[PDB]
Amino acid sequence: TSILSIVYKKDDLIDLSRYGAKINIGDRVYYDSIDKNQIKLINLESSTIEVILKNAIVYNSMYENFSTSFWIKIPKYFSKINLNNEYTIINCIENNSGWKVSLNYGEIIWTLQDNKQNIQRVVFKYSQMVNISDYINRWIFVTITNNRLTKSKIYINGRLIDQKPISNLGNIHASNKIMFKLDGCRDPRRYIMIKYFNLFDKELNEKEIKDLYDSQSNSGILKDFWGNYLQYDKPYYMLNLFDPNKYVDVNNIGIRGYMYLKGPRGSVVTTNIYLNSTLYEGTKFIIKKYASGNEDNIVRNNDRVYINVVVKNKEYRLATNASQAGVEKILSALEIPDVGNLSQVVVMKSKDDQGIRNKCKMNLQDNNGNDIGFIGFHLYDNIAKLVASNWYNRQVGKASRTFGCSWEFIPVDDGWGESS
Amino acid sequence: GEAQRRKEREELAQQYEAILRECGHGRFQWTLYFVLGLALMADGVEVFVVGFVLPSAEKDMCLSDSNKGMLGLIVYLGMMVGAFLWGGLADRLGRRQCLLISLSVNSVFAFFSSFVQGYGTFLFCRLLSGVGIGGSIPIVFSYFSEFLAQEKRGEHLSWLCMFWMIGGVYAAAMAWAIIPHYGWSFQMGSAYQFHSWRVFVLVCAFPSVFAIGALTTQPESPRFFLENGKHDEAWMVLKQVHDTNMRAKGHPERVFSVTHIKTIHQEQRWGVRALSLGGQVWGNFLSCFGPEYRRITLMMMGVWFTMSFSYYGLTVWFPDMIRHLQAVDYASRTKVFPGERVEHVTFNFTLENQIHRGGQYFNDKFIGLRLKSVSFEDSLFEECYFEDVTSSNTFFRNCTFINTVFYNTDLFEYKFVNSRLINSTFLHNKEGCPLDVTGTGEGAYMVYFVSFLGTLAVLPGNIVSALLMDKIGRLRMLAGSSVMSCVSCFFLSFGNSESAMIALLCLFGGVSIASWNALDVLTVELYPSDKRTTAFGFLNALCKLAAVLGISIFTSFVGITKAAPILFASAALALGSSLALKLPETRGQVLQ
Ligand SMILES: *[C@@H]1O[C@H](CO[C@@H]2O[C@@H](C)[C@@H](O)[C@@H](O)[C@@H]2O)[C@@H](O[C@@H]2O[C@H](CO)[C@@H](O)[C@H](O)[C@H]2NC(C)=O)[C@H](O)[C@H]1NC(C)=O
Ligand SMILES: CCC[C@@H]1CC(=O)N([C@@H](CC)C(N)=O)C1
Ligand SMILES: *[C@@H]1O[C@H](CO)[C@@H](O)[C@H](O)[C@H]1NC(C)=O
Ligand SMILES: *[C@@H]1O[C@H](CO)[C@@H](O)[C@H](O)[C@H]1NC(C)=O
Repeated sequence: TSILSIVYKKDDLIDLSRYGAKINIGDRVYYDSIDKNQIKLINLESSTIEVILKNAIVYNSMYENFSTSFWIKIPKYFSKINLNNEYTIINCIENNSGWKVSLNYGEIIWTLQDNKQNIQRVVFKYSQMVNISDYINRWIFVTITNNRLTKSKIYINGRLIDQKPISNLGNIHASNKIMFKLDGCRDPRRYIMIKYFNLFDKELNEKEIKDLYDSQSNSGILKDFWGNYLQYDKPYYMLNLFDPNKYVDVNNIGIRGYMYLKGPRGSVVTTNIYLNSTLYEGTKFIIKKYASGNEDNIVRNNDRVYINVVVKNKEYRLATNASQAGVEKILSALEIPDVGNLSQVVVMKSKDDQGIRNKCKMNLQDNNGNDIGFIGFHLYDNIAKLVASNWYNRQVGKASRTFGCSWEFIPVDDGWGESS
Repeated sequence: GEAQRRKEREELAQQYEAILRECGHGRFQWTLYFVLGLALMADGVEVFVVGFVLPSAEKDMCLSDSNKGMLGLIVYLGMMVGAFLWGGLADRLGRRQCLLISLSVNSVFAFFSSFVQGYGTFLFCRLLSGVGIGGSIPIVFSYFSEFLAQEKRGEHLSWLCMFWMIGGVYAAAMAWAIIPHYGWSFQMGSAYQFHSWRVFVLVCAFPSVFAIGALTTQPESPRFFLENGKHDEAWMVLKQVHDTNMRAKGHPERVFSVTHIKTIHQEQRWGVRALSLGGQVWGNFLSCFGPEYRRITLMMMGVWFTMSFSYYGLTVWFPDMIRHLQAVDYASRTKVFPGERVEHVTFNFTLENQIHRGGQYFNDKFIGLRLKSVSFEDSLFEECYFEDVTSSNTFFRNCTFINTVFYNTDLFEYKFVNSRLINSTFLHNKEGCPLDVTGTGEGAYMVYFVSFLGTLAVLPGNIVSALLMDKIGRLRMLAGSSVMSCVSCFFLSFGNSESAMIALLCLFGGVSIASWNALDVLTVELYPSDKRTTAFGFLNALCKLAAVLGISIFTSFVGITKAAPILFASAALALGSSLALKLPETRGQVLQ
């Protein structure tokens, strides 16, 4: 049911469908080292991708429904040059007729145009003044459906965002060749990332969009704050979804010391461009492989690892005493060689028992394989202290709403551009 | 029917006057004078607490505008409610009973407000304390009047106003000796802080407790007993007065010759009692507006309103004008540095009252600096670094910041007015109020002194009234002091410095006191004993409302011109004196 599907291969991009679309790539197109299937496009003439379909699959009808889907990562817009700067990223218009998708300051726009020069635009808007954003510099699953009889709809991460009637539009012609390049961007340091571009000749409904989202989400692998793979030997800042205005901090080193949630977070401001909350605050968490037999650095589900903590550019270990008062027992950062027999092993969890993808969670267990419990935070005398407790597991068993057992790992990224 | 009641009331008043003349003046009268003087000193202290603690509470509670003014006016609103309430209740429950109730309410809520942390709770506590202390003046004056013979009534009643001035002096001294110790940081509870102004509030709530303690040992006034149909206890109280007086004199052998005193003939349950009390109080209030008392009540209303309006407006306007003059001098001493180009260098200083214009600082790290009323205008900051910066009344206007970091600074978003920040980071912002709160330092000291001076200004005139109340008359003293108050209001224009304002405030305070003493005695003597406290409380409620209006207007008139307050005060005082000159004369009459 897919006509075009660009997928990475041995130093090339190959169409998975049985159509043999000819793909040519410019000399300045990049690939991520870990996730080479992600394609990076910069604001250069050479950083271009052309794909050519066949004459038997060119959209030239009036009653033909069709859908597109992809994953896009767009960095933060930093200065005033970027507003009112609509630039096309994917294009299929020839002789002023076709479909295109473009980006503006906090906007993703899908445009249809027929032989009668009638414009239909479906736009998704995300703000930049939010404290913590779900779309700024993070991977977004965009799916656009077109039923010529009823409507054109857009979907962000599988949920409907906007829809517009297109029954007035006439005959829509499509180019023999599809574009992948930044056109019309005045910013000379602006780039995007796209991956997993699929095309279908029918309008998808909610069920197909959703199960496509789960299929392409790679639920078996942990993800950081930016949506990339989680890796060992890389310092991550810690964010709590339940309490996003405080960062993990430590006061003392050893068993007598505890790690708690200290706030409030700072801010990064550019005077009506962005008012974001500082993400590089707190103590960095490093993940060290213990029992993972995989050769790559990618952190997968059910991996049993160790958690180093960086304090004053010195690496300590997460550990706690398995035998103390109460179930919610405090966590501590202690010296590497002096750990002895305190519990260190932590199991990383990404998807639930049923296989539904959720955020990153850590389940502390002892050396005997007994679950100490999920890691979260609890309030002791007006201090949010980090503790490992079985309460979250009990709530999960009862299908209740857990509070604070979900974490986010934020590595330093160029798309955020924050000063550390 | 009316004639018989009038004859009975007149004969009762005459017999009561004869009994009081027989008993004489002595130790009982002086003891009660001191007790009610403490009760009045509580009221005199109560009016200064919020004004003295506002500079510290504004920082300790993050008080903004439209909240300090309400805090100032809440005491007068509470007094306005309490005066009416307790004046209405005193004619049906008793002078001493209602005095104890109201004073206890004042002490309870003043003690509670000393530990309250929030603002709305502080407003509620202060309002209830003002309600408790509102009825001190009417009840005290009507209670002391009913133990005095006609020979010396104005003098002995005007001696009772020394304690208001004593209370003002006590409040000023306590504020001077307690508030300046800002180092006191007693900690009870992590989230709560105990500063010195709370200690000041406690010491200011002390005189109401002392007044209650002194009042426990005094008997009810016999006149209230006689009006309400109770003759045994009235006779017992009169006998106690006689025995105390004659034992003090030195003749503890004579016998109370009075045997019988003529008495006014008397003609769900909680709700019924409350409804009955409300109905009787409303009846007393309406009868106060009766055919016999309809001219008198209106003239008294006019005099009270006009004099309260003028006095309170002036007494609030004087400190505001002094503050405005000091601020004008401070702004006149401001230094200006137009333009400076600064290269890589660490910055250390503490700047006061400066304006730097057109600056250009490149890679400058400002470490550990205190800024007081320092303004940067038209400046450009590039790759700068602000650390341990603390600032008050400091603003960055028309400024551009590029790649700058604000680490451990209290430079909040309200200090950057019409400023552009590019790629700037705020880290570890210091705890502080969301908006400006201003700062008061050593300049509070003189303020206390000023208040003290004003209170001392009352000392001479009072004495003169106390030595001349029964020689000239209440009407003549009232008019001849209101005229001098108007003259001083006109003379107001001849002063533009702090010393001139202090002298003018002292002169006005020393001139208006005789008029206030005469007004108090006249409103005591002009009403019958079954409506005295109701009428006095209503007039005191009117006085507090006029005080609120005058305070609001005269605060709105600071820094604009000196003609509007002068015109308002002079007109109001002239109208009050004109209305007062038409009142009836009460000198040389039985308390009827
Ligand atoms: C605002 O900053 C961004 C990000 O730069 C980071 O943050 C700065 C505050 C400063 O600490 C830099 O050293 C940081 O690297 C700028 O965008 C990047 O600028 C660098 C230039 O050093 C360039 O190499 C990158 O490619 C830029 N990235 C993107 C996505 O454009 C941005 O230019 C700054 N704004 C201005 C007006 O200078
Ligand atoms: C300076 C005299 C004015 C003050 C204002 C005020 O309210 N005063 C009381 C004195 C107990 C009064 N009701 O006369 C005196
Ligand atoms: C000036 O700098 C020194 C050292 O940098 C520091 O000790 C001192 O406190 C600074 N001055 C002030 C007023 O803080
Ligand atoms: C100061 O403000 C004026 C307008 O009010 C503006 O023209 C000027 O450029 C500003 N100064 C700087 C340094 O930008």
